[PDB]
Amino acid sequence: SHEATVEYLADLVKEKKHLTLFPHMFSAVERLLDDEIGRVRVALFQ
Amino acid sequence: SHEATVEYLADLVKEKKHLTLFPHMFSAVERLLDDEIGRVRVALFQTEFPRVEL
Repeated sequence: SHEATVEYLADLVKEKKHLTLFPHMFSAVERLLDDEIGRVRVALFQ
Repeated sequence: SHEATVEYLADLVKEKKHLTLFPHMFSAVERLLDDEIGRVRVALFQTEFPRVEL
């Protein structure tokens, strides 16, 4: 999986923002993104 | 990690197709989606063929 860095986190959060403009049109993608954001946040501080 | 089934794989593939409407706009997501598709294909394959590991 991708290296954890604040830059990556920022991309993930920005891409997540954009998709919320289309309610539940990319439901699977949203779960993946949320999972990966959570994973990267934890990695950043450990 | 989501359960591996045919319907899920199907949803993944449809979502990937939709994302092509947005070239170069969601590339972090493209990598994640391709990873999850691969993982799911492998999971369905390992379930048909339990004695094969990849």
